[PDB]
Amino acid sequence: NDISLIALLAFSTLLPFIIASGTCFVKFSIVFVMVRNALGLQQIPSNMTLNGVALLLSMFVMWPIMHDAYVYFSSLSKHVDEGLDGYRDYLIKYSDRELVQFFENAKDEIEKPSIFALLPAYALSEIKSAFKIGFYLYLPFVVVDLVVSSVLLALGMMMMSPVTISTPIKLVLFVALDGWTLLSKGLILQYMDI
Amino acid sequence: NDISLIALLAFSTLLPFIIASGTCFVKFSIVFVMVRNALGLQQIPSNMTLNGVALLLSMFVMWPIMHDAYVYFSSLSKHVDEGLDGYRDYLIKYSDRELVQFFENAKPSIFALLPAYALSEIKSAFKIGFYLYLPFVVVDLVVSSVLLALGMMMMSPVTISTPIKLVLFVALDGWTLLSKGLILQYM
Amino acid sequence: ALSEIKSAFKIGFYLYLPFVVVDLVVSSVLLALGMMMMSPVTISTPIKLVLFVALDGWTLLSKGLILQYMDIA
Amino acid sequence: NDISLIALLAFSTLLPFIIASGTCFVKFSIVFVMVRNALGLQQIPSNMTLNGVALLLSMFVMWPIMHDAYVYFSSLSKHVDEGLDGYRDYLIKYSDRELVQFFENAKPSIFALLPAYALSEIKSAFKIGFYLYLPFVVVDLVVSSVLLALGMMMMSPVTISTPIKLVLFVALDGWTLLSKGLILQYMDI
Amino acid sequence: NDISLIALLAFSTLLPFIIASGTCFVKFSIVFVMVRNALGLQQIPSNMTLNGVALLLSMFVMWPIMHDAYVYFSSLSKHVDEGLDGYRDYLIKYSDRELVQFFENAPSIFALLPAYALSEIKSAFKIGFYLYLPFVVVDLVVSSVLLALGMMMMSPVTISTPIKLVLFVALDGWTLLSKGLILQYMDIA
Amino acid sequence: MDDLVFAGNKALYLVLILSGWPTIVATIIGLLVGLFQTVTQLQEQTLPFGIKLLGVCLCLFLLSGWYGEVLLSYGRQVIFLALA
Amino acid sequence: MDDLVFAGNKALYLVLILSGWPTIVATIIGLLVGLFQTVTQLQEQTLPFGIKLLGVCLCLFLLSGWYGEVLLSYGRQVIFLALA
Amino acid sequence: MDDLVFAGNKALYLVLILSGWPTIVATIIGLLVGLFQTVTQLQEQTLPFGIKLLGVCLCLFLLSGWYGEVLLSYGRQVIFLALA
Amino acid sequence: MDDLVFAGNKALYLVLILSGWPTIVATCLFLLSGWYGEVLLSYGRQVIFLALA
Amino acid sequence: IHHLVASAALGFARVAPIFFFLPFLNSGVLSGAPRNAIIILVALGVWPHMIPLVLQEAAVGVMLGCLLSWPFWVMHALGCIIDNQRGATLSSSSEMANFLNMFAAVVYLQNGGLVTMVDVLNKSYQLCDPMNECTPSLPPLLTFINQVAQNALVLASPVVLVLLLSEVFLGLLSRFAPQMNAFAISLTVKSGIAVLIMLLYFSPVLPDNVLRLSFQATGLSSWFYERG
Repeated sequence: NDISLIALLAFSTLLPFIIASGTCFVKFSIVFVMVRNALGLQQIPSNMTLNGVALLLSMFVMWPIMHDAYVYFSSLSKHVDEGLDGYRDYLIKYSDRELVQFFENAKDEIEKPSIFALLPAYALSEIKSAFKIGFYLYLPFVVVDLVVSSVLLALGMMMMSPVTISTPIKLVLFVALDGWTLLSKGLILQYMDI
Repeated sequence: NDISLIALLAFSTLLPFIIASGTCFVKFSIVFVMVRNALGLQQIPSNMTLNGVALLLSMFVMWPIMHDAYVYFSSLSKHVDEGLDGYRDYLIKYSDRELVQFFENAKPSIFALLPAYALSEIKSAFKIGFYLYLPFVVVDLVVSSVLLALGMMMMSPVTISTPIKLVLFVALDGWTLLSKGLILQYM
Repeated sequence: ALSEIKSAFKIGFYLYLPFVVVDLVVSSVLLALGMMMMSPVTISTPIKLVLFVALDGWTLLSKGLILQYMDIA
Repeated sequence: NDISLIALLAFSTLLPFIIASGTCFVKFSIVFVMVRNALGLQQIPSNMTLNGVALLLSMFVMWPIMHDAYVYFSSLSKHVDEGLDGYRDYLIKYSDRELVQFFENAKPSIFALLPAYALSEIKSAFKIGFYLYLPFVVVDLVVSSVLLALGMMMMSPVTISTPIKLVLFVALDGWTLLSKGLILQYMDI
Repeated sequence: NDISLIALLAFSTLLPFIIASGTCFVKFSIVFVMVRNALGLQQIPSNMTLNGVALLLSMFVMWPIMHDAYVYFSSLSKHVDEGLDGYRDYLIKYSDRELVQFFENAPSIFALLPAYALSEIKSAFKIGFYLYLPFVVVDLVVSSVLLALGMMMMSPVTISTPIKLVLFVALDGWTLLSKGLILQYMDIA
Repeated sequence: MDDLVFAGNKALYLVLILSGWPTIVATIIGLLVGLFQTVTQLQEQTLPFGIKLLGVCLCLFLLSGWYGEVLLSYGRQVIFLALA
Repeated sequence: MDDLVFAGNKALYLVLILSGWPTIVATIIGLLVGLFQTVTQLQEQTLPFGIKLLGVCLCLFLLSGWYGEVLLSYGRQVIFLALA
Repeated sequence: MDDLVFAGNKALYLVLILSGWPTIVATIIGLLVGLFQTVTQLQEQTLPFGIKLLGVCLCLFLLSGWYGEVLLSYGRQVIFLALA
Repeated sequence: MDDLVFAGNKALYLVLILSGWPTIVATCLFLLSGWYGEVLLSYGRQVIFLALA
Repeated sequence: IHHLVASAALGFARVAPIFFFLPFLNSGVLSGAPRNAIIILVALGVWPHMIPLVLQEAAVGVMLGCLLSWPFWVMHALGCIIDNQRGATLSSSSEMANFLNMFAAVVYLQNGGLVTMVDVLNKSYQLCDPMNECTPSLPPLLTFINQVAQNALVLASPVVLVLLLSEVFLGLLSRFAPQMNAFAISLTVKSGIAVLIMLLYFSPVLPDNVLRLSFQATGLSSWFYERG
């Protein structure tokens, strides 16, 4: 099996290239750090457990996709395209149709597009949607950062950093709202219905 | 051999992912840093001592669980769901039920117990950390307001506030009382 | 390699300029009010992100950098 | 060979794990960077230097214990239980006695009293670190008192308090006083 | 043997700690940022430059020590103890012999590095106060001419820092202490 | 994008009202005690602050229960605007 | 080169002209409040912040949608100069 | 969230009562400087700040045993509410 | 904690004595320059004997 | 064959510090995957043909990296005084100086730039080839700190003097009526005058001085000698 350990180690360095780009781990891990930076934390919790919760949530929508390829899959030319047809009818849903024509030129029912033509547009569409839903989270905290900074300025204490006061209020506004479970419910219901 | 050891190093690749996400160490790691930043201290204990103290405290409730795996053990494919119920009675005790049933909808399985336990230990650590943040806002405001009682409007109070912050932590001896507090919620 | 370091740094200075226009007005209005003990990163970082989603620059940099090396139609 | 190299390079990532939990480096480096915090300076003396100094002193005290353990060195897993009795005597003298009985409730196990020593070491390091903090606080208000006694209420006191914060430290030459005292809390001449 | 190349990884990650511990860079890097705190502008000269000049200045002092160890070179470990003699005569001239023997009786190569570094932080902190003294006279003589006028409320810091900054470069400061610090160590020029 | 400009206008409208309600209460105690000290001289700099702190902590008692609701409903409105 | 000079002359011009109206609407209400304090003697230095918060937050309210169409009009032009 | 709404009012009620005592002692003797000199005036403005600083550290030397125990009790109470 | 109390109240005692003595005097700086460095250097000499022992 | 690793590890030592110091080559604009490939291409492309030889060649590289990073430290120090006088930096006792450093890194990079950079690096091997014991020539190194500060101060000399006159005139405005809070009134206007005054001389003066302070290959003998 020395001809196969290279086929195992290259697969073990190929899945970090695919899971980090072409799955929903991209949209998952970005919002967890944007809500980490919205409260005003640097080292809490870590960079490691936030990729752990996002990886466990990432396989909740990918394990129904991966099971279709395991049952189905020079005869290996047309063997791969139907093993990935369950992955390529998912990539047309969350990408831009005009953008995949930009990569296909440089109907869709009668011919699905090429698999290497829409994976960059899927990655750019999830980075854009993560930046959009990441801007929304910042706003409530910014309001409670401007209120305490203008209440201390209503008094004469201009030499007082409000980071020592705003950090208690920002994480009771996230736990009286039940914030961490609320973001994960909307992230699951945006892909798999209940 | 090489493959029988590389699969053990792939086991040791997975071991920091389980010890950092799916056990008690998620709760222990937050509170020592939240009290590090609560006292007005930037980095001065470490990031290595606090991650070693919380890990040595984390194995006290983990080694009673994982000893039954040494007791118990395509024959091995069906037995691993059989002899792994001792970890699932720990992941069903502290995880919220409707979060478990939602992941099973979108005895319960283990894959739904991992993020529901992980998303609850962060919230409970944030609730502990707010109560730890509270006795220091009062000392931050009462030493920054008696200067305003005088003509000391150009005076940063963070050099007079910081000694009272840690003498109000060694008088309440808040490190061993917090380690003893986090143990009685598990043992 | 050096001629593409020069060309990518040339594109990145142009991309850099609008955000600096946002940061220098935010740091000016936080000094108009008496809020000199307030970091402007925590206010600018929301309103620096709208300039990248209302302009959809992810579909504009990749749209242009492909057209520099290849062409359509 | 390679089977001992993978047992040694997986051990080589554990060498700072004993420094951050079991040695006395967790008391030296705290007082060494709280002196920097108490003086009012931000990157003097650039704590990459201070970690190497506190590691030198920690290694110095640590050596007499590591010397006789290499002299000494399942039934071979039980050779480690009595091989580290010189290490086990070390963290008995300085840990909390009534905390280990709380850990073993759940001649003690080495996994039990190892967090108790680091807990009592961070408590003693914050007590010595608060002791140093107290004189400077008085140094600050004896600058702002005389500045409010004159008509310099808008002038900030941090440009005048900082000169007399570090001549009190050099006339007292506390770099030798703390370094001799923390050695004398463990060693003997 | 790949362990001999792993020992090169024991060199590329440890040489920032030996330079920050036993090389005279400790004296230059403290006083350079100490005069920067004395001026009142905490972003000029922008610490990348203050660490570049302090590393190139110390690479003129360490070169007569490293060169003689190259022209010279427990059985073959008895070759290096004579190779470090050029560094050992260097670590006695600038360290005090009330700390040299103190880390011995409780000269060795490990017993002089924790004493040399503590003698350089001591020898740097009392130079920086002398440097501190003229500036305090300046911002005490410009803050008192405002109170003689009807300027009791205006802030003097925004007037103090240009009148302190255009005097130090016009009197050639940064070429006067860079000369006077290297004249302590080597025969410069 | 019509809800991004609604969340931005609700945020800008909310900061002016939330930081405006203790500001007027800190303004009138800055006014009346100075107008009590310009005719009955009793000149002092501490006397306006000694009552301004009482007025600010009093209105933070009476508005602490209202501020959490006007922030909790806006925080819940934002996440459902964002996700779905 | 002449576009690098133009883009740098316009980034400083837009900083100067977008920070123009909030910094002249917080100046007249910084001076007329103190001119009222010159007629009636008041020694409350922390008084004109109560008007300065309403001045800046109301000037940023009417011209909120106007800033977005000066930032977008300049930001779309500079990328067209970059790429083309 | 009864313990959350009890610890927030207890924290702000302990701010009002800990910062009100040296603020009123900073203006009782500040009024006993200005009201005393209505005959034989000799008034200088910077004079009462030294006596106000001595009056602040005097009453802090009295209440130092009480200000510690009102924080020692609330500190032990707020961690016991969080853990158990 | 008695050495934490004694050292925590000698600081407040010295603030009342040192910072409050030219309050009652001014209500001449060379005679007050040599007094303050004797007390601060002796209080720092005492707090290490209470700290490292 | 097997000696080219040592002949490219001797080139890497000299090239790497220069990369570490220059503003368009640091870790902010060059991540870890393509970084170690460029410096072997450049080091093999500039070759003219024992542990402490890599330290001697590193010391010549840190002297060359500070000399090639000479005109950007002046523009950064210009921005830190312009940003300091208007406010926005007294919270430690930036955002503006990163713009002048990014601008000078492009206006240097268009006309010439990398040609004079690799011309300096290629003339460095014509005077300080290895195994000849080159050295960074101490007696001109001592005035290097002074030169950058002097250049920054003269360059920024208008905006500081105008903001000083705005402080004398606003201090004179408070002597007629002390109830003004003139400390915070000046804080609203000094950030608009520090932009309006620098708008009048941003275009004609500033791109000239970056091409004036640029270090060229004709002054390598005054900064590097040989011991042998």
